[PDB]
Amino acid sequence: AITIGNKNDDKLTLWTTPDPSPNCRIHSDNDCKFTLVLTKCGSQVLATVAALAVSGDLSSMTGTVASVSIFLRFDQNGVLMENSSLKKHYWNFRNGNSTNANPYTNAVGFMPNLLAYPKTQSQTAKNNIVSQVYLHGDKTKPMILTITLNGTSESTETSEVSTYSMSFTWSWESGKYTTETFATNSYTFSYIAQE
Amino acid sequence: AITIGNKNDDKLTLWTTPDPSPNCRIHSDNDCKFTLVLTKCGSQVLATVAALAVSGDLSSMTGTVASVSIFLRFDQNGVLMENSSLKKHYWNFRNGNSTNANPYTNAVGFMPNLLAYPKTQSQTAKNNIVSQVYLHGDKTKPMILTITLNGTSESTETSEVSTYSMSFTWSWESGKYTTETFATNSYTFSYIAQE
Amino acid sequence: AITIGNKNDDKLTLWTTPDPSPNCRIHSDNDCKFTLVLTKCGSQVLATVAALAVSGDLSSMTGTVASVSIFLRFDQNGVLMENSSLKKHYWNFRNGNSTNANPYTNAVGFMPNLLAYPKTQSQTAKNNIVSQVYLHGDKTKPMILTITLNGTSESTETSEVSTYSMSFTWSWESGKYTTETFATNSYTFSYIAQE
Repeated sequence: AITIGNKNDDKLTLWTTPDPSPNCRIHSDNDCKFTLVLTKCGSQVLATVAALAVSGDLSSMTGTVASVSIFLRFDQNGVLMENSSLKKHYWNFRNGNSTNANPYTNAVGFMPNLLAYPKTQSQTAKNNIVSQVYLHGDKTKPMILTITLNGTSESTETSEVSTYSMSFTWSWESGKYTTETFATNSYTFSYIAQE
Repeated sequence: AITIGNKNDDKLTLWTTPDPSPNCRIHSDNDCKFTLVLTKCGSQVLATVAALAVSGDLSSMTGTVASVSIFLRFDQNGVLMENSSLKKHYWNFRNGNSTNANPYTNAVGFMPNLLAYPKTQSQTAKNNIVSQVYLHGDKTKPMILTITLNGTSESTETSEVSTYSMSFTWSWESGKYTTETFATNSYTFSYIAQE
Repeated sequence: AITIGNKNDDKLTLWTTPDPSPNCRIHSDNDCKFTLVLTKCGSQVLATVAALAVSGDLSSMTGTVASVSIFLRFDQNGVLMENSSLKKHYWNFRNGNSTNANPYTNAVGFMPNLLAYPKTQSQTAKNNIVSQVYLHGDKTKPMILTITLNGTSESTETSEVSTYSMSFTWSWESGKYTTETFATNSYTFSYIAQE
């Protein structure tokens, strides 16, 4: 027998699990299944992200703005902070198709590099990754995905100041898609790691 | 001397070779040179894909639908099945710029994760990766590339039921590009691996 | 304590540093901060690229063509040649957030595969990666990014004939963006490596 592709270092994956139960808030608690897989590839992190609403249509989860934003804040050790859209319970390194039972204490190797992507309140172009994507994979329902690395995705709130952060913001033309269910296609990106 | 980038584990690449001879069927046998390189990066597979028609223009390789679809079906061990667009001969792990002479018997580490991307006849958004691409790199000739992971790309045909699968479907506006030669730009994507 | 993502082989990264000082020429010396990080992932290189003008607006750095091109030429050992937009000083393998003090002498493992992407004066589709991107991440200011691998990005100039090469060309509608500052979002791509 010849087995190929049989090397997979569990500590080089940080993920929500590949098939998360409701684990994220867009507008209301647990109204979204947010899938995010981060794989460390030396000085870069290779990532795949997907989001699925589970509690209603877009009008029910948006205010007056035609956007959905999911933000992740991390402390100086790369640990997920409470002021994040994503719940911490099943955000950890890999164990099979789940997370390891012991929470990580340092994930700085997965954080966006602060020299490449500084903390700032300015919309520095390099801090963002911006692409046209499609709601439900439908060519007639375009959206813009803006990933922010550190920068404007950082929290500055008193007592909950993040060191690293990333946000995922899908935006579209005002007035459109109010009766649609929010569901994105899998999307690949990479970023420079802090270490 | 200082040599960098000099680590390349042959068993962590599964490919058509980087420069395949005609090895794929879109409409007729061997009418396409399909290049696909899968590199295992822990829990994700990093991939680059390109397609080139070698036997005629789009009108000669399409029916009444403005699309080209290339599908790969794999058994429970990740071995390529006969009901695939791609020929098996030169689909294997790497040996220089070619394939190793001994066919793999297990490539489950390169297969799309079934929990992330289930088998289904529904068009689940997460199972797909959808992007606007350009025929011949021409901005005036857009197409939509839809990559399907498991899901609707799976075969359910009696005696040829796949366990894993992926499809690549380029689609465009009906009536356009009939006299063009099908040739795509290299395209990068990643997906969550089964193990 | 449990530290994850703590493996990073310095020799598997070739970069401009994550936060380069002016190190590139678009129209005039050092008028651009060009960030490029290449990470070797077996038979593929995973890359992230960003560009920022530091000396003026687009009208000041373009002629009669609505494009910006940044080209990298490499010799047979993968060493950066003088006929490149990018300066050589801080183009090397990693040392922390900087480059190692000793210049590499061989980086063929990071070069675009010549069988996949041949040297040619024809615009072969597979040699290119072509995507719609946005100036300053603004949906109303689209551009086309065309990455060329070997192919038409190769230099053929007497005495400065490259073996490998890559170019990054952003193009847009003639007459637009003359008063804008050139600043791109981070962009991810991969390509097949020579070895």
